[PDB]
Amino acid sequence: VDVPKDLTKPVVTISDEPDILYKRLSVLVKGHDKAVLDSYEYFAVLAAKELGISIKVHEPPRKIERFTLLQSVHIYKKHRVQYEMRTLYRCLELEHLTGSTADVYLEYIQRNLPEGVAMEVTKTQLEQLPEHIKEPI
Amino acid sequence: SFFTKLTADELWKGALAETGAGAKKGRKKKRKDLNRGQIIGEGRYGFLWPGLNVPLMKNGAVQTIAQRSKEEQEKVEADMIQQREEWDRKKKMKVKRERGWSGNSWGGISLGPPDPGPCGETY
Amino acid sequence: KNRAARVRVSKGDKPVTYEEAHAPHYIAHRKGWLSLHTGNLDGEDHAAERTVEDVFLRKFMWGTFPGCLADQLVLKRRGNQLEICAVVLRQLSPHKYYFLVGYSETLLSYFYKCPVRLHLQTVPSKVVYKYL
Amino acid sequence: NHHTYAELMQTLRFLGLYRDEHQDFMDEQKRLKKLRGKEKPKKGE
Amino acid sequence: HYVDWRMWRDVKRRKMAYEYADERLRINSLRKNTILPKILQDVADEEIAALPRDSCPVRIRNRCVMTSRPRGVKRRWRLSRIVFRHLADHGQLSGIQRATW
Amino acid sequence: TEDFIKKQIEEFNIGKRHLANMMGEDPETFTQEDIDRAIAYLFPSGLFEKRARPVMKHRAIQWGEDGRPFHYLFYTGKQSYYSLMHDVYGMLLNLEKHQIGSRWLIKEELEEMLVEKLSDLDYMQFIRLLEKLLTSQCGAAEEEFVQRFRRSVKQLIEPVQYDEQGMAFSKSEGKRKTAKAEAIVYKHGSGRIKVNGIDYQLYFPITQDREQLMFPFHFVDRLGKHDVTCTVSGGGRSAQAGAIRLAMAKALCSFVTEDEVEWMRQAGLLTTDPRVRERKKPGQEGARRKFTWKK
RNA sequence: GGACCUGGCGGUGCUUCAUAUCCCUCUAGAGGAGCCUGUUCUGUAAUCGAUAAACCCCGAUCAACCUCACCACCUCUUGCUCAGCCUAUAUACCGCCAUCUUCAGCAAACCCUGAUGAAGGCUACAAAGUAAGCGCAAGUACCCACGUAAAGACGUUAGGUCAAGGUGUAGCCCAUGAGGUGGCAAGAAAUGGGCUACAUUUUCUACCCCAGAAAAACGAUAGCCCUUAUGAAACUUAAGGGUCGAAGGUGGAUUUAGC
Ligand SMILES: [Mg+2]
Ligand SMILES: [Mg+2]
Repeated sequence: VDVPKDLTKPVVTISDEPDILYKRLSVLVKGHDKAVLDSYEYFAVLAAKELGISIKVHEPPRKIERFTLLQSVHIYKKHRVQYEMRTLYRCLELEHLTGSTADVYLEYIQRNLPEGVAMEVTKTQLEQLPEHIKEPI
Repeated sequence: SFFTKLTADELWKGALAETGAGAKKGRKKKRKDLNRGQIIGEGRYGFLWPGLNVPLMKNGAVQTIAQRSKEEQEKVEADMIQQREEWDRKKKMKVKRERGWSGNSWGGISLGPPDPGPCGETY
Repeated sequence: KNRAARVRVSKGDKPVTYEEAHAPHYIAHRKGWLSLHTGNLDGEDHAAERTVEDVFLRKFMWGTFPGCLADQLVLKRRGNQLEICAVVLRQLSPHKYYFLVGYSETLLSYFYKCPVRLHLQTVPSKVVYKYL
Repeated sequence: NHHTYAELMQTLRFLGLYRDEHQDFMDEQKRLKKLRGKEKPKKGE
Repeated sequence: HYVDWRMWRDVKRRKMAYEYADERLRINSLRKNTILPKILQDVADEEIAALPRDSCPVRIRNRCVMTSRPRGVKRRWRLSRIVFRHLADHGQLSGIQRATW
Repeated sequence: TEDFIKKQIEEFNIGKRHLANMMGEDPETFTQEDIDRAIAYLFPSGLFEKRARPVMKHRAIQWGEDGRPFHYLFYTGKQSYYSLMHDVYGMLLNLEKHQIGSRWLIKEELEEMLVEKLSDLDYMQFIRLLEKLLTSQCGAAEEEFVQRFRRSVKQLIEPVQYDEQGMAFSKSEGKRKTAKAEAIVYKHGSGRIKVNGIDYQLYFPITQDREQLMFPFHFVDRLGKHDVTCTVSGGGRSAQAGAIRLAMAKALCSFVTEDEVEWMRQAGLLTTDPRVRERKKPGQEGARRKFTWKK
């Protein structure tokens, strides 16, 4: 019974400037946990489908960086400990989405980005020919 | 430095040398806790933090940050030293056992009641 | 014999938590990392800064909560947000716990210039995974 | 900045908000040594 | 309050090198070319030699930032092998794990 | 006791209802697989040991509140094993009075079946009793009993496809060391093999590689009866030759008879060679070469 | 002194064995030469630690200055530090490890036997043992279920490290602390390990495997000279070029590694 009687909508403004057109965003998320990347992929896919954005998903091959250290302290060169870091990748390829949609979706999926997961988003931006390039000087 | 510090347990393990070549087969110092008499929020500067080391409300009003006077801090240090000395004396002294047939013999020495049985049996 | 981050069985009386009971070769297999940040990933920078900050945070929370932390801290980094999740005993009074939470959060936020938060999960006693 | 870290922790310990167990152990050892009779000689004596 | 006097010396060296980095860069750029006259290159040589010894970046040593160990320090974490092994074995370092393949 | 188990069951049911609510699923049809998927999504753990991952799921006591055990062979301490032995002996008595790809389960399987711990000699005794039961011309009532303790011990073939040109063909793939190859073999041809668009005698100047390529078709006596197009990447000349050989054999399985498929499998033309380079280990020169042992 | 109990070590045989393992057998090596590198010795005013297996391209995934802890000379005294010390002790320790381990045993807690003595507890057609736990196993990583890793207890060598760091004890405090400039590090010699070779299954060139030449030349990453790279500094580093074409001609007993 204590539901709010009336909520306030966030202020949304429409600017006369034409919106930026994005042909393709490649959200490449890197992590140490395959299950975390799978859950984040499920989240992003569901959010994009609910927002009506064309999204494909693929998995770039993982990277494993290994190094070796002396096991003992003074002298046991023959004996070593090998450590590794696994960087697993998940690429979400979103296509044909506008600038405002890209901004809101990126904010939504970056605020909910899990700890230990890094994101590298590449935005292919469609542009028209410059004014001075149509004809010579 | 600061990052070279360790925990109390590790330092005591290193200092007491409970294990090693000497202690492996028998080929004096004892652990003492430094946190039994130490209260959170007490420092050599004698500050009074509302809610941590002093009551949060005085006369029904929210206390503010206060610093004990030099004489008051001396009194607090004296009280701490007195408590430490009393605890050390209590630990050093013991309730003397009742000797058996002789002072160094084990015979006649009571061991107390046997351990209670599992199926609700007490001795 | 390997002496690194292992608890040696002597009489089956020493209680150990889940973290202590597992040797390092189990980190990827049975006990996740106590800290989670992107610094150690491929192509990411500032790994050393994150490591130093994590070490300082651990050594600072250990001394700020003397005899209260049940187990090792869990440090999470999300953007510029830092979250310290600590399992704490119920020995201390809640007033002191809240005072320490506020003090530690404010001091760490001002020291590291990031919005630090501290979540405490209270347990009646140190959880014993097994005895060694 | 080891100066910053060390001085901040020392100040917190003096204010009572940080229990430096290592420093407590070192102070206890120093007090025991002073009781035993070992002490630093005066500089430039 | 650094770990040892060696770390203090390295900190002094790093600060002095950062202070004199631009002057060293300009003078060395004057030196490292075959365009300017040789006499100007010689006076640049004596100028760069006149700079304090501890300002040379080659004297900077990558010591461990927690134990001042001069050797066996991983550049990514700036830690000695022993301290890095300790932190990784306790699991306090994200991602790093024992390698088995 | 059973009270604790029942309390846990009720708690699991309540938690299952909450999980179904959280995931938006129907609480009625919210099965165990749905529970596992929801838990994996909500608590994503990448620990390799699956037993250490988070899990939401549903031994007992052998006497009631009065202290009377339920099983008449409880005081043996191995009531399950001895009850099983008693039943088997009774079946053997009944049989005596009235008158392959299966093996016996291992001791671990028997212990799992009987939720007890058994020694090697007990397992051998039970196995010998079961063998005596089998050799006693046991009927179906005892053959099913035997099959309770029995444990079971062919290559799939790709189908023929058709291309734009109208030819009938099959396609397969194989790998060897670090080389991967994909082969397409047409039902009708003239022995032409083209690797990466290059004729095989030009892409494989080494005679050994050409012999390896010839081996599959020659084994089934089909030299010159097919045309092959192969795309291979990685590895060296011999690894590529082996990968192409395996892919060609796998694809040609779609055109030879089942008997020829079995013959090729027995000839090793279909098994993928698991021999790959072994990693070098620290403290030694190579994979197995230790350093010179000083004295 | 009597009788027992637990005892072991013995270059003491016999029968089985070892699976890259004890020998032979298999392959490629080391032990012959040069060079590189570590060690020992010599020497220096000029570190230390490592020292049969389990040291010897070891701490160092690294020393021109710094590093550096060494030496010489000079300088400073509450000193970057609510000082400092790479000063003594690994035979005070933590910490991290070697080693048997290329092992499977270690075991608390109970129960029983010997008249309730030091002790002992084995029988499967079973006759007092059960055992939590630890380890093995299992599980996991990598490419499988295989294999390799990882793992590998308790004990053993008073095993290594106070010079990663911390710390007990003891010592220095106008110096055993701190700072600056300069400097070693060579060869009579032995030794370990590595590289290049002593060639014709080779060398040079093209090619990356259907060739043409070379063939007493083969053979230095060494020596000398020069240039370049890095650097403030190259005589001491590396790369390249020129020059030189040496020892060496498949190497003794012995010895390493591989399923
Ligand atoms: Mg007496
Ligand atoms: Mg010398």
